[PDB]
Amino acid sequence: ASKRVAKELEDLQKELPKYLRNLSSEEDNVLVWHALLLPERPPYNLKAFRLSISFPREYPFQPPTVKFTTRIYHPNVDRDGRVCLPIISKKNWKASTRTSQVLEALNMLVNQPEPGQPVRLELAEQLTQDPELFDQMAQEFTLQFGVDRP
Amino acid sequence: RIQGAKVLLSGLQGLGAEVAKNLVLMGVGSLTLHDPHPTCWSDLAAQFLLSEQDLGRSRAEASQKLLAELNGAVQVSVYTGDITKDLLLDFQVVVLTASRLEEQLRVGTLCHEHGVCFLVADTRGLVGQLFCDFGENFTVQDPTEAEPLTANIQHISQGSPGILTLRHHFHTGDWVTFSGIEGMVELNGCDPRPLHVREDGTLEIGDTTAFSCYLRGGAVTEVKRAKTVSHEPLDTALLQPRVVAQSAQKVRARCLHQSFRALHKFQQLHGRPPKPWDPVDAEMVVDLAQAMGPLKEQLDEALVRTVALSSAGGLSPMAAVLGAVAAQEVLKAISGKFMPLDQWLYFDALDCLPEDGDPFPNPEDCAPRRCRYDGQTAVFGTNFQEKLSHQHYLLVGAGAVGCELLKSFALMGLGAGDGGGVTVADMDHVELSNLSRQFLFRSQDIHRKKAEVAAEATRRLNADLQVTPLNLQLDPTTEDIFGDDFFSGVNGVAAALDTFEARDYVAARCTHFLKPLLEAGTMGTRGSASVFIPHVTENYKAPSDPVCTVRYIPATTEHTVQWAKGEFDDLFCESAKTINSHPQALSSPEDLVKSQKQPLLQTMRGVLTERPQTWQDCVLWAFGHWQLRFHYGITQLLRTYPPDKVPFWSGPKQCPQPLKFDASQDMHLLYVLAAANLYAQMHGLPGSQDQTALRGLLNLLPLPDPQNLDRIFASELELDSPSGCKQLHEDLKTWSKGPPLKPLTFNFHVDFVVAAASLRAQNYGIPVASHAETKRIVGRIIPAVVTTTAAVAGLVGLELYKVVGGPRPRHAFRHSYLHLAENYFSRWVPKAPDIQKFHHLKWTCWDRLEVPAGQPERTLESLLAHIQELQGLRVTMLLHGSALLYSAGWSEEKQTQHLSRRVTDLVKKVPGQRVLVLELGYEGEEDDTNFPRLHYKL
Amino acid sequence: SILVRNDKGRSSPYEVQLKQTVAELKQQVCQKERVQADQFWLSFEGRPMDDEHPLEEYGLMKGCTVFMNLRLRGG
Ligand SMILES: Nc1ncnc2c1ncn2[C@@H]1O[C@H](COP(=O)(O)O)[C@@H](O)[C@H]1O
Repeated sequence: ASKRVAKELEDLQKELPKYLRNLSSEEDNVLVWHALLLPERPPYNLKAFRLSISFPREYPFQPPTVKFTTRIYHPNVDRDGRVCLPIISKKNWKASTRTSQVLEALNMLVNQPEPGQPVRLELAEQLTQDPELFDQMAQEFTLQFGVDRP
Repeated sequence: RIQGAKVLLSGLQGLGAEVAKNLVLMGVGSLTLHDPHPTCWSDLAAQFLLSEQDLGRSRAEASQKLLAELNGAVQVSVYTGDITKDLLLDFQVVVLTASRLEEQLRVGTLCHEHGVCFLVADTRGLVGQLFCDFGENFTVQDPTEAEPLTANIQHISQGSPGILTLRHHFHTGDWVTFSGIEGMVELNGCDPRPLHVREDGTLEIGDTTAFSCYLRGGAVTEVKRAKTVSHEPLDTALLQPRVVAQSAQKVRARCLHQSFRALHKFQQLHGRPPKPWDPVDAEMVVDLAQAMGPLKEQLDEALVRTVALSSAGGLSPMAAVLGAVAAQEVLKAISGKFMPLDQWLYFDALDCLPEDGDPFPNPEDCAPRRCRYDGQTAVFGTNFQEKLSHQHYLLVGAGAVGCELLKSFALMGLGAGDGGGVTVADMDHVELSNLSRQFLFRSQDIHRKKAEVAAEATRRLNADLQVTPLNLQLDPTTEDIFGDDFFSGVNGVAAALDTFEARDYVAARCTHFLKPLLEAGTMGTRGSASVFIPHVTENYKAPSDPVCTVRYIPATTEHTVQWAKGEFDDLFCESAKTINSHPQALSSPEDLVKSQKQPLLQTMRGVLTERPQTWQDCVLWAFGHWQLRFHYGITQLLRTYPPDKVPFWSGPKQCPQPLKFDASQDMHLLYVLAAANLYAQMHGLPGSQDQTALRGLLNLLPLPDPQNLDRIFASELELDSPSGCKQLHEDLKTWSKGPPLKPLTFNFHVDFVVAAASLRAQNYGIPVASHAETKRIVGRIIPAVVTTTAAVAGLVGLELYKVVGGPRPRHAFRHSYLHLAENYFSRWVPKAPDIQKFHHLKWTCWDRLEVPAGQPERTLESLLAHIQELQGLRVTMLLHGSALLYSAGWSEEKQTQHLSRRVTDLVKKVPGQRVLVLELGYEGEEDDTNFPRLHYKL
Repeated sequence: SILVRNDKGRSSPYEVQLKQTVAELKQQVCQKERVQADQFWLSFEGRPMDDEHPLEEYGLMKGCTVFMNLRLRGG
């Protein structure tokens, strides 16, 4: 399974999407990727977020796990960094899909939160009822702990 | 229910031993053995209960003790007299093995006349005959293996035949009952009603004009109706055999039936069985078979002759398979469950014989020699036994199938001689739940290693073979022991694993080492046995929920069970370790902010701020957490997502409702009891089971309202800020003293999760899991049956016969799938490995490329050039498992740096490794193409 | 139109063509019986059916029966 992951890492490193930077593996384990996601939403764009993509030994059939190393104040990201992306769900992950589509969906999730898919329900309630305070707290939290923009 | 049925068992050959073992292990409370015939050497090759010491002694009398030791709760007895009517009437099921045809007819006529269930089981070499006779009218109550499929109602329509809306499958004419119905309180436990199916997915339940309006909830479960089964007596079934088989195998089974009838005629006319592989006796059997005429189509005389020649033996795998089937039929008769065999079952295993062009064993080659294996050499010969004694086999998994395989190996004599042996590898210990599902364990074996106990028991079955126990599993972490030097002596692998992942790993290792892998698997009454032979058959192909939905909207029973299990894990196992690991979070909020552990600590602190002092004080915490989880949280969810949210609670999703506490109810009381007992056992406080005193305390000091918890419980918006962690540390300043909390690894373990699952299921309207279902889901215990275990082990042994028999064509080997609950048994020839084609390359799942490193190790460029000229394709990618040694997509400098290096300078040198498995990708490769691995040899 | 006997012992009708491959029938069984594809296989008259092959090569007559067989975890 590692060879497919290496091919995907190659086709991504040779042409990175604009919203990703510094994609690299551990050079003895291609099944784990490290990246610096570059958000574009007004609150999140002030900082860059470290990201880890873990590929299981059963990767072609089992979806990879996306996890934020840098803590992010988001409704759809758990407090340990787990991302509840629909494409990597066990329900509809299909072998024909690729990590490029996964990162496209992740970029759209970070740039367009959908509160109807809660992970941190209190953050979703804050977003829907007083979105101005959600924006204020999210900007404060991302500025407090965030990687410098490369 | 099975304890009330008494079983008579005549014939104590290896087949009778298998039947008796299965019946005793399952726990049929009473069994009587009958075999006055003295023990002979022809029985020691299949009878695990008997040894060479009891020669001359009756088989039943000597085997009674060994049967009793298997299950002390079973009354194993011996009857030394004749099988008369008076003896017969004392039993509900009577099994005949090793019985002559006249005796079979005499017993069967009486059994049919007097309502006694009658079974005949016999094995003649590689052929097995089973006959059932369960009476003119036998009621089968549960003709389905699985539990009835419960479902839940969304709406109910009254008046003319009512329309049912549901949140499952149904059939016209099915009878269903209703439970947990609100509004229609009279429908709870009512008599079953007929059902009809419409094209739009709704169901009709007939007249419901007088019933009230639907309120909420409601569950519907179909009732498995009973069926009548009629069986003809053996006196007539011999002339019209209703053998269960596919349309292709009806004629072959019919010819085996006629062959058995001819063998019985031979026994009547000559007074002895045919001499092993005697052409004269085989020809006489054939003449008798052709004299009977067609059954009420031409007879296969070659099949009859082969059966006659091979019939002179008794084989351990055949005994295991046929006795497993017969024991399952006995249990069907005793308990009324499942569908019995129609009339007959014939099992053909003649594939184990040598090929047509190969020399068949001589008449004097199979003559008895006063040895354990006289029942085996009577069909396979003596040189086959000598080659069997030289086999060194890795058995992976010492479980139930592994123990039955060990029994089979000891009876076969596999590893008896020099150079041969068995290695049994298992890490797990003998739990009490492992007893009574397998015969290899007793009380003195509890919590000792499975491999060691199995080795000792197999040595007791046969002292000849060297069974070596290794207490290590077989996974990537144990490569140092199960390396190349280990597999150099190993001739094959027998797999009785508990998981698909271990099967996948052992199959990969078997493919790597070119070792024949026999694989055995079970679930319920379903079993499979597969054989994967290198360069002949295919490889083993293994099969493959997030907190995102489980935390706020559980749609299924598995979701609620997982939520309850995680709640138990973080309330009783994880957060205690978090407290005990580092006291820094309990002394400095600055590090507490960084540690990110506030919510678990806050919910462990509970509604209380002080440490609980007594049981009557600690009991408040349980129902405080009950109010927090089941009332406050769902209130927050409802206020965040209103019922008319833009509605959101539509389709599969429905609006939930908060739970109101009531001590008089069973579920709330059980939840409080289990939670309080678990907390007390963690904290060191004394647990208690006084439900009356606990409910008195509950109704004496209840909380005034559940909304005030805002003053004690901080929101997720606030616990991540200093304002929350500061007051959390202020509250917890007293919790850092005293002994640490004891984690409770999953006593009230089951009760807590059962109560939580029931509450959640009634909250969200999903079906409520039973105690057994909850235990199965949360403990991952496998539904297993001893009969399927024995049958699958016998099939694996049958394939082992062909594996040891040297080179064989693909048509010789068989894969087998059996489902006893519905009389399904299929043996099919496995397909050849699929030819993968890529331009001029053709390869299968076994192929590889072997390249030497050389006395001076070649550079990576040398290897790539060699592979390019060998295959005709340029290597664009090269990895070692997961480390990328080379890729053509790289920049020039990195490519040249890696090409100049040696392979062993790019990968870690595993100690003792001689073969490196490297993964290759070539130019123009289609996606996911698995090219042959390079076995780079040092 | 054929019957597929699922794991739970219930025969469910399906509509399928002779030229239709076993893969489509398997996926229909997956969506109707809510079971993942890799965990079961199909058999006709005892003979297992491969996904790549079509129905014509396995002789599925009109109104015939096909059995699902689960891959077994172990024991
Ligand atoms: N990778 C493995 N290597 C060796 N033994 C195993 C492995 N996986 C499971 N087993 C054992 O195989 C047995 C199978 O369980 P059962 O067949 O239910 O008794 C259990 O005793 C497991 O501990």
